[PDB]
This record gives sequence, C-alpha cells and structure tokens, in this order.
Amino acid sequence: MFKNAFQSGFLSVLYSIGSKPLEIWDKQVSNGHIKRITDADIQSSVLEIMGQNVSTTYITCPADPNKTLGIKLPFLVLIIKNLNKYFSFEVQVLDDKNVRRRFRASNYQSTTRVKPFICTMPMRLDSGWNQIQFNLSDFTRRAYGTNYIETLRVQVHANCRIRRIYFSDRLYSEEELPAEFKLFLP
Amino acid sequence: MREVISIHIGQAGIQVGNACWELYCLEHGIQPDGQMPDAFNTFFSETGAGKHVPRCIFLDLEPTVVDEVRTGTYRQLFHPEQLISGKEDAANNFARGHYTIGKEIVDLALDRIRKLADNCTGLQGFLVFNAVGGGTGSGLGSLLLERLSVDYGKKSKLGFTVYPSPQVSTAVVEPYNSVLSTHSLLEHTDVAVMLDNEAIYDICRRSLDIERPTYTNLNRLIAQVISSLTASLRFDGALNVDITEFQTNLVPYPRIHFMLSSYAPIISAEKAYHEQLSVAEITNAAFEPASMMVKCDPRHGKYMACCLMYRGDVVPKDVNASVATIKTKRTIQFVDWCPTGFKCGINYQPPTVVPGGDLAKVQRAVCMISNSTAIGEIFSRLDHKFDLMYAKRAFVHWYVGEGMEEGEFSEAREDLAALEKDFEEVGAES
Amino acid sequence: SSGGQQLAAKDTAVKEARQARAVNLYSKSHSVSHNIITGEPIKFPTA
Amino acid sequence: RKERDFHRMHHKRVAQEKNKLLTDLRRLKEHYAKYEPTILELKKKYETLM
Amino acid sequence: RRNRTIAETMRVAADTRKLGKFEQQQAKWDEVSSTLAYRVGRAPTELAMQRGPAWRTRAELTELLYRAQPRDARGSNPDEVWTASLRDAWERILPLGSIFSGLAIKIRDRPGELPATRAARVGRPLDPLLAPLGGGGTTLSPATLGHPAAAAAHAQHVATLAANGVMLGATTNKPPLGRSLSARGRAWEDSEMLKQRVAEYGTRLRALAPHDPDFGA
Amino acid sequence: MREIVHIQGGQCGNQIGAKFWEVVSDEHGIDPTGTYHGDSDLQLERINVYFNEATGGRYVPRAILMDLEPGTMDSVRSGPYGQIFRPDNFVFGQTGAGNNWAKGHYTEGAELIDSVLDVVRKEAESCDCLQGFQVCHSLGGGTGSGMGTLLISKIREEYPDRMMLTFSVVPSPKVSDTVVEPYNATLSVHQLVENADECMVLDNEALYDICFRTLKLTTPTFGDLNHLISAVMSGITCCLRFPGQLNADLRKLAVNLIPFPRLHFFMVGFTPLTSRGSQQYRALTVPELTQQMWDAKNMMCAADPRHGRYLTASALFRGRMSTKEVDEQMLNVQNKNSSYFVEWIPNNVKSSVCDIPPKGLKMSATFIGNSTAIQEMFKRVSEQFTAMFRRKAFLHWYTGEGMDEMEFTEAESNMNDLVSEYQQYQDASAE
Ligand SMILES: Nc1nc2c(ncn2[C@@H]2O[C@H](COP(=O)(O)OP(=O)(O)OP(=O)(O)O)[C@@H](O)[C@H]2O)c(=O)[nH]1
Ligand SMILES: Nc1nc2c(ncn2[C@@H]2O[C@H](COP(=O)(O)OP(=O)(O)O)[C@@H](O)[C@H]2O)c(=O)[nH]1
Ligand SMILES: [Mg+2]
Repeated sequence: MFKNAFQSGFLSVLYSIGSKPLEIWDKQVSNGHIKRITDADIQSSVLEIMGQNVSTTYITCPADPNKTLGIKLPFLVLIIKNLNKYFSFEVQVLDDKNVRRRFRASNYQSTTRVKPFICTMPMRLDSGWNQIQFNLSDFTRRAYGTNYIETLRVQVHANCRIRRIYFSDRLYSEEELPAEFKLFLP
Repeated sequence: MREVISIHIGQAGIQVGNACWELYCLEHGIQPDGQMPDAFNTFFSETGAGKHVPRCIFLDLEPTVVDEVRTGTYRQLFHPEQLISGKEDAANNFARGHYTIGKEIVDLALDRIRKLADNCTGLQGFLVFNAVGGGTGSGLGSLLLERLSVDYGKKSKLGFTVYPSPQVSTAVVEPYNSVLSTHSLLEHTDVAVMLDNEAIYDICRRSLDIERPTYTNLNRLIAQVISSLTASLRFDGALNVDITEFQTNLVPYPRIHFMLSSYAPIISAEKAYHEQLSVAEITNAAFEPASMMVKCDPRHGKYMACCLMYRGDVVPKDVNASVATIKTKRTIQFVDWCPTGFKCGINYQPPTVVPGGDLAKVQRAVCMISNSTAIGEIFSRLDHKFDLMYAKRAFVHWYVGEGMEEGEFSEAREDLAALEKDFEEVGAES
Repeated sequence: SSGGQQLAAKDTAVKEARQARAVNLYSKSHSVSHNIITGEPIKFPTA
Repeated sequence: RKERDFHRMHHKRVAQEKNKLLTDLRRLKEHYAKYEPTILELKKKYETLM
Repeated sequence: RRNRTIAETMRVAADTRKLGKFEQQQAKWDEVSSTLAYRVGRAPTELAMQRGPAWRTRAELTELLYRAQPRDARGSNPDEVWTASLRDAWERILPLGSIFSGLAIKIRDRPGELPATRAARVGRPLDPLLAPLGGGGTTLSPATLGHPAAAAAHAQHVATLAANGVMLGATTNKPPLGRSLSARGRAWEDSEMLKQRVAEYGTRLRALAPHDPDFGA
Repeated sequence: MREIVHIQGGQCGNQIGAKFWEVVSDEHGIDPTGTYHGDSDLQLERINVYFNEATGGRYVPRAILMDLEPGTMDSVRSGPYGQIFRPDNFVFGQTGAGNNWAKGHYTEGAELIDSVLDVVRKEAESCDCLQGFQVCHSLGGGTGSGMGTLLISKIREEYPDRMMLTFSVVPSPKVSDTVVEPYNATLSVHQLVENADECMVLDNEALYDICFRTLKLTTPTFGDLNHLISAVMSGITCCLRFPGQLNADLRKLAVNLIPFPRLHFFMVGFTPLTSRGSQQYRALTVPELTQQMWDAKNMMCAADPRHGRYLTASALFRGRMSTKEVDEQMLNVQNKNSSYFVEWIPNNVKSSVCDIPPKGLKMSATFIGNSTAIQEMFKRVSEQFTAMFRRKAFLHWYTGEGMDEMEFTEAESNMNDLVSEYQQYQDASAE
C-alpha cells in the first residue's frame, strides 16, 4: 500500500486528533493499555501506550503482517512525550539489494549493535515533549553500504504519548512547517 | 576434551621443561620409553599402539640445550620434529631473536603449532616457558606470542617468564632484553605469572635446607607450581578450576595481568615428620612473603585477586576456616574495591615426588597465584637499571646493527612507564 | 567369534575400571563411616 | 668539566656510529657492484638477439 | 519540576529509577575517572579503567578472524573436515568416556558464517572518551585498522625529532611520561601482523562482514 | 500423576543434584543399576513424578544435565548412582564458560541452549501432566548461574503456567569462592525475580555451621553438605510422592508462601539433625522437631531470621504423627514470640503432614521461610557490587561478550528494588 498515494512534501501517517485516530494502525496489548488522553502542558488529545513489558504491547502501521508499507522519503519525524520510562521504536527498510533491514532504537541500551539483519540503537531524550528526526537514508548509509528505497514497517512498542508521526523529505524547522504540524503554535 | 599445548623458548625454557616433563611422566605413569604400563589426554596425545607423546615443542636457536634432550634419557618420548633447533643462538640480543635470526625459524614453529592444534580436539590454552632476560627466550618469544595472538584468538595464554632480580643476575644486558620484551608480554599474553631466580634460591636455602643447589633443583619445584595450577583438568576434585578461570578472576583491567606464585609446603625429608602439615599452617605459610617465587613485599602493596589451588586431602571446610583467618590478619591488606578476593580450587590428588628430588611426599599442598600491586615494584627495579645504562647508550650497537633502529629503545622504555603508572593507578584508593 | 569374546572381555575390564573409579569417588565423597541424617551404616551401593 | 665531558662523549659516539654505518654502506656497494657487468652483458645479448 | 498498594507504587515508578541509575552511574564514573586521572597524572582516556571498548573490538577482530580463516588455517583435521562435510548439515560427534557410559559433544560449525548469537559488531556512540575515534568500533580495513591517527602523529613526531637530531634518553633525572600503547599506536590492534593477516584474508572477511560502520553519528 | 522435570546446571548443580538423586533412588528403592528393588508398594505408587520407565523395568531419572565444561559430567557419570541417568540428557559443551555470566548467558551458553531446550521439550511433552521445573544451580559461578538462568527465562515463555523451583546457592558472607561473585549474583537474581516462580536460598557457610555445631562433623566433606541439601529437596516434594492426612503440592506452597509476586525468596532447613553422641538421648517428638525447626542455627541461609519478621513460613512434616501436635506446636510458636512474625497476616504457618517418614527416621520435617531478614543477604551482595562496580574492575570480561553496561544498572536497580520492599513490608503495620 501507500505506493500510488504519494503526496509531495510531507506525508502524515498517523495523527492523534480526529474522529478515529487508529484508522490504519493495528493494535496489540499485553499487560498494558492504549489510551487517548489530553495532556496537561499542551491540553490536546494525544494517544498513549503503556505497558509493564516493552516487547509485549505494540502498534504497527501495516495491519496485516503480509502487507507492506511504502514511503520513499528519507526522514521519519515522531512527536512523543518523554515519560521518564522505557521507549522503543522500530523501522524496517528495503535497501538497494532488495533486503529487509530493521533499525530498532530503544531507551534500555547504551551501545549500538549492528547484526547483519537488525541494528539496535540507543535513544536519549530531553525532559518534556520532543520530536525525533530519524534520518532513514543517513542511518542506513552509516549502518550498511546500501541506500534507502522504502520503509516497510514502523512500530512503536513503548511507554509513551504519541501524536504527529509522519514522513519528511528533508529537515523543516518551525518557520517553514505547515499549518497543522506545529504542536507548539508560536 | 581438555587439551593444552605448551611452548618452551630459550635455554631456560627447555631446562624448566626438562624438569616439568619429568614430573608429568610420573603423574600418569608414562615411562621415558613413552608407554603407559583418559586423564593423560591434556599433556599427552596417544600415538598409534600404546605410545604417548608430549604436546610440546622445544624451540631454541642454540642447538646445545636441544640436542641434550635428544641424547638424554627422554630420546624416545618427544617427537623429533617437535624439537626445533637452529644454527646459531640469539646470543643475548633481542634484535637477533626478533628481526634477523628469529624470522626464519618462526615459520617452522607455527607449522608444528598448527599440527599440534589440529590433532587435539579442544584447546584450553597456551603455556609459555621462557626467560625475558635472554636473547631467544625474549626476542623469539616476542615474535612467537605475537603470532599466537593474531592467529589463535580467544584461547588464553599462560605466561611463565623467568625474570631478572635486582640483587643478582647472570648477564650484563639483562635490562635491555627484558625492557624490549615488555611490549610483547603486555598486549599478547593473557595471563603472565612472574618468576625470579634468587628469590627461589632462598626457598631452597631456607626451606629445603640445602646450601648449594643448582638450576636442576631450581626448576623441579617450578614444575610443582606448573603441575598444581593445571592439575584440575587432569584429575577430579571438589572445585574443578580450569584454565579459563584464571583469566576471568585474576585480572580486572586488560593490561595489568601480572600475578605471583607461591608453593606452600617446601620441606625436606627429615623436616617432614616433625612438622604438622595443617591446612591453616600451609595457607598461612603460602601468604608469607618468604614463600613467594618473586621478590615482592605484599606488605608494601595490596592484593588484587587471589587464586588458591589446593591438592590432596583438603576438605572444603578447612580451606574456608584457614582463609577466613587470612582476611582477619592485619598484615594481609586487600585493595578496597575488591571485597571478594579469593578463588579456591580443591583437587583430589597428592603431589607426586620424583626419585632423587629434594621435596618430600606430602599429603596436602597449596599453589597460590595472586595479583598484587607490589608486582609493580619489580619493574621499578628494572626502570632505573635501564635508564642508567641507556643514558650513555652502552651495548646499543649490537641491537642497532641487527635490524632495529635506535628509536625502538625509546618507546620500549616509555612502554615500561605505562606499566608502572598503571600499577600505582590501580593501587590508589578512591 | 574370538573377536566377539575379546570385545566382551574388554567390556568387562571397562566395568571393573568404572567400579574402581566409583569406589574412589564414593570413598572420598563420604567423610565419616555413617549416614549423616539417619542412623544407618554407609555401604558402597552394589546391585 | 663534567658537562663538557658529557657532550664530547655524545659527539664521539655519534661520529663513531656514523663511520660504522658509512663503512657498512661501502661494504654493500662493493658487494652488489658485481651484479652490474653481468646485467650489462645480458642486456647487450638481449639487444643483439632482438 | 514539581488507594494503591505498596507493591504497585514500587512497580509503577521502578522503571524511572531503572533509567536514572544509569546516568547517575555515568556521572559517578566521570568523576571517578577525573579524580583518578588527576591523582595519577595521565589523561582520562589514557586510564586503565577505560580499556573496555579496546578489549571488545579485540574480541570482535579475533572472532571474525577465526570464522573467516580458510579451512587449513582453521584446522586440517582429517576427521573433522570430512565428517563435518559429509552432508549439508555440519556437526561432529566427539565421544567422551568408554563406549559403555559414553557422552557426546555435538560440535556445530558452519564455515564462512558467524553464528547467529555471535554475529554482532558492538560499539558505543554515547561515551565521550571515544569521540576522537569517531565511535569505538571494529574496523576491517587495513588503513583504518586499530588507531591510525595517533600512530601517524607519533610517526611524524619521531621523524621530526630524528631530523632535528635531539637526544631523548640522555638524562636520568627526567622520567618519561606514561603514554599507553593505544596512544603510541602500538596496541594489539595496530600490529603489522594483524595488518598483513587481514590484508591476506580480506576478501572472505568482507564476505562474512559486508560493511564496517562508522558509529559516530 | 503430577510430575517435575529436574534441570541441573553448572558444577554446583551437577554435584548437588548427583547427591539429590541418591536420596530419591534410595527412597523409591531404585538400585544402582536402575531397577526397582523396593520393599513397599507405597514407593512404587508414584514413581512417574521423577522417573521414566524404560526397558527391563528399570527407571531413568527425569533429569537434564548442563555444563559447558566436560570435567563435571565425568564425575557425575562415573560416580556412584551415575549409570541411572540417560546419556542423551547429558547435554554439555567443550569450551567452558569459566565463571563469566556473559559467556554463559549471551555468547558461549547460547549455542547449547537450543540443544538443552530440545531435550527439555522432549521430556516435557512426553510426560502427561507437568507441575513445573525443579532447577539446581549456583549464583557465584558463571556456567550454571549463566546458562541456567537463560533456560529459566526461555522455559517461562514456552510454559507460563508451570512453576520454577530453583535451588540456588549464594555467595558466602565470610568467604568468596570466585572473585566475580558480586557480578554473577546480582545479574542472576534480577534474571530470577521476574522468571522464577519461587526461590530456595542456600549457602555454604550456613551448612558449615550446621555440620559442626549440631552434627558435630569436624571434617564435613563436599557431599555431606549436599546430603543436607538433598534432604531438603526431597522434603519439598514429599506430599506429591506419598499420601498423607494433609497433602500440600508445589502450587499450595507458593500460593501460601508468596504474598506479593516479587517476594519469592525462601530460606530452608531440615529439622531432625543430631550427632551420634546425642542420638540415643534425643526424644523424637513433635515438640522436639518444632524446637529444632524454628531455631536460627538450623536454617540453611546466611541471614539471621531473628533480625526480621517471617512474612509466611511453611513446614512439610513427615511421619505417623497426630495433626493436633502439629497444630498446637505451630500455634504456640506464633504466640510465644509474636514480634518475630509479621502481624498483618494472621496464621503465618502453613502446616501439612505426610504419613511416610524418610528411610531411617521415624519422624522428619522440612521448613520453608519467607523472612524479610533475607534482605541482609541481598544488601551484602549489592554492597560488594558497588565497591567493584565503581572502578569497572573485572568488567571488561563481561562487556567483551557483547553485553552493555546497562544490564549492570538494570540488575542492581531491581536488586535495590527487591531489598526496598522487604524493608517496607517489615515496617508496615495494620491499624
Ligand atoms: N628458573 C630458571 N632460570 C634459568 C635456568 N637457566 C637459565 N635461566 C635464566 O636464563 C638466563 C640465561 O639466559 P637465557 O634466557 O636462558 O638465554 P636464551 O633464552 O637461550 O637466549 P640466547 O642465549 O641468546 O639464545 C639466566 O639469567 C637465568 O635467569 C633454569 O634452569 N631455571
Ligand atoms: N553446597 C555446595 N556448594 C557448591 C558445590 N559445588 C560448588 N558449590 C558452590 O558453587 C560456587 C562455585 O560455582 P562454580 O563451580 O564456579 O559453578 P559454575 O560456574 O557453573 O561451574 C562456590 O561458591 C561453591 O561454594 C556443592 O557440591 N555443594
Ligand atoms: Mg641461548
């Protein structure tokens, strides 16, 4: 999916505010909960994933396991709140050699490990809310010799508050950001 | 299966190995013919019909100590290809053993190391016997251990190096060959156990009550230390403590891997009957500074990690009760960041005694391999020894003409200061 | 054949050696000559 | 006196080792000079053969 | 900046202290390294406490070399090679003891591939003491093997000193400063013999490990 | 028809479990060869709890042996009662972990886990109605503390409805047998709090005082301590194998002794111990065993139980005894010293009886205690941790095997969380 429906510039894959937020995302919980909570500092409804175990509860953008996703953009931007807890996200890409490489960042490790199939990453965050700019092309060029083509899976399995995760072609700061993508509104 | 490969380099390497391989033959009953009249599989490999060969190579540039074994009483035990000889010696020259002469013979050395490693199923480690104060023992051993680290990874190297004493030594150029070997024995050897010459002369003079002993009596109780640290693989015991236990428990930081050695019961035949070989007695005697095989004062430094290798009828309680009294004594000081300091291995075989040997047949024995910060005091003795000789650059043109540049002395001395500054870094309390 | 009888003899010798090693291990794995828990004498277990 | 003795000792030793290595270079020169006439005549033989 | 059981109150906030102890320990390690370095007189990266990544990349080089050796450098054992290659599965039975009560060691070793639990190239991008190295990791190219920049700097320094003609070991009153093997470029990884061995086994080394990653970013 | 899989990891687990099967074979009448030679039918009624029937009517133990060094299995196999075990169950390695938790749990032990889990899965699926998996190992070592806890984590994912009886020895307080005891103990306890259902805590030093003060063995050998440990392990499972007036299986003990899901570390002790100089003067009665049961010197744990309150204690009595003597003695031990018991759980004592005493004794009892005084043990090891952790000493051997230093901070912050709730439950009061 998402190959023909290509939009110039930004491509929003999941937005929390709306009539139905979990429109395309599959859900999975085990000793945890998914809960749409309006936070305190932003006073806006954001989705929240909580669980006592990181690997048990997750949400994946492709609902069926056989189906795949397609975005040619080399940037993935997620706006998440730092809960002072474990965070973990995972992005699978299809490289030049038609190979599936899974970059998996987490908060519970401090050293990066590059296995031939899966690369594991540390993540350090600031105090409050945050946006993370996962550079797909740069990260796959650092990890392996090949180059980015498309992203097949994106999956957060964590204890976090998500809103406005999307794909970008290049770095775009506040003054050139589109109307509804701010979450700050200066 | 537990299988070790021992390498003997230099004129001290064979002569220790001559006393070593005398003892392993009696332990498993192997005759000098090579025929026994499953525990032998570590230091011996079965060959054809009832013949056992040692898993060792005796390599030395000088042919004098090699063909003495070839004409000696063990002419049938060793494989003739294992005994590697050369034309001329290194002649107390580290540059000769590492650049000029040592290049041609190290290719033939690895041809039999590869052959020995392929025949045996599971390697457990390497046992190197050499003297860093000589030419072949240091220079050719520096090249050989450099091969074994770059080729045979993850297999531990046990270093038994005869080291010069400040009080007396038998060569003028002892500071040069020992300083130049320091780079090889730092990065390449995983576990290095030090030995000193006249520190073990005083063991024979005081404990064995012999006034004029020689190298033959010197190396026999070296073999007591070597056999006791490897005895856990050969024979069953309460605490089976293998070779890989030494590397994981006796070194906290990967370049300070230098440890001492001490054999507790060193008694003659006539002193054996009067004195009571209590476990609390031998453990107290082992930790005594007199019983160390290198001149160290453990009162000067602090213990870092201690391994105790018990043999004979040692119950697991008397090892605990004796070492609990060790910690309570004030004269034994441990380093502050290591509360758990002791490693205890209990075996179930009394030590064998060679016919004609000085040592008596004892029921119990202790061989302690211990890490201490007083080991850095040994290198401080060699430091001012080297710099005073290097100030006027005496005995240098022998090294310069044999391939080495004059600059190689500079980083070798400055590598030794990295070893000294490491020992008084780890000894500093926080 | 005689090879089969020789194999049986080698197996019996193996059994004897294993019995000797088991006797050694039991004799130096039990300290006192009586059961620690119960009042029972200590015997080498044979069947 | 001691300080000048130090520096003259160092100058003496460096001069001696310079002369030693110079003589080693002379020995190398006179030892590998013998390969020059044979390669000359073999090159001339090659040229005449072609 | 500013009802429930005791076990639940522990369990809910326990992961916050799970996070917090690591940066507490990192600050503690930084201050211990600084105090030790000032006490002994050497650089913090030069200290013996911070030799962990060096041993890690040494272990990775040894494991990659052992799994990427040819058959004869790995071992020419006639039973091992043949009975491993008898079928598509590579396992050898090593007997132990007599035939009556025998035990078996099932050695599985597939050449040309690292084991799944062993195939990992681990480096640290967060510890600041490895920032000059650009991320302390395993390098399989001969040019960037070991510590090349410090070795080149030391070679330039010793060439400049030799050209200037100065004498360094003249006086016994001055003790040499204690720099490490990694500082002089004379560590285990910077050996010419690993350089030539990696050069001679380089093609199958790259067959096992495709790319050396730059762990800085 | 309830049945337990035995898993022995490491040098400690093999040596203790070799002595453990000596008691079980003698209790059920299984000879050294393996064949049944019991003299009572009640022994043969429940053999399928631990033994699988093979050809010839002899029974092989349901035991899986694992260690990365071939030295330990040579002693187990060639030793007495060593021919009963199955050589296929002897799943074992060659290289040797060598006191390193990283080698046993991540790198070197992992190539053998798919082999040991294959033979455990074969033993588990073949048998009919499982109880759990009894595992005997150490915590100061690295081969059994490392590879054993990897199986415990892995076997919890495959079977989450079954329990994990773990008999793990801890570092001794007075002595260290390995230099890296605080590394391996903290890194394994954290791997046991979320995986193991219930934990029995042992140590060498507490058994040394038992062998000297009570049994009067001045030279207590390596198997004399294992005999005392083996008598405890048989006493835990006594109601399964044999009938009784009050039978209590493994699940009844854990539902009673565990008030909260992480307070599952227990101290144990065998009650009828006396020297041969005092055998003929001891009057073996329910008051006499109960007096020896609750004494601190009888416990097989280094922590002194007088320092903290027993959250829950259980006793597995054996022998032809009256229940009221069992009832009134454990009622009396609560009332005489109620400060040493917790107050917000009424009736702390779980009492159960088995009508068949062990061979050679007319009466026996096995005691389980969930005392908060065991927090002194975890406090000592964590104190030995931070002394060694603050200098990175003996740490590159652990991080050289791919381990991050996060798992060190992960381990002790669960250890510090474990000792924190033990302190808070003791201090807590009702009304
Ligand atoms: N412990 C012990 N040390 C010995 C023995 N024989 C020689 N040594 C030591 O070795 C030194 C003699 O020089 P070596 O190192 O043996 O000479 P090498 O290794 O053969 O080197 P080259 O002579 O140049 O070929 C002495 O200073 C002793 O310290 C011995 O029998 N026992
Ligand atoms: N009670 C008891 N403790 C033992 C026995 N064998 C070993 N231990 C303990 O186990 C610890 C060492 O474990 P180790 O042999 O290194 O286990 P491994 O690393 O798995 O091989 C020591 O503290 C010993 O006290 C035994 O037979 N009985
Ligand atoms: Mg010589």
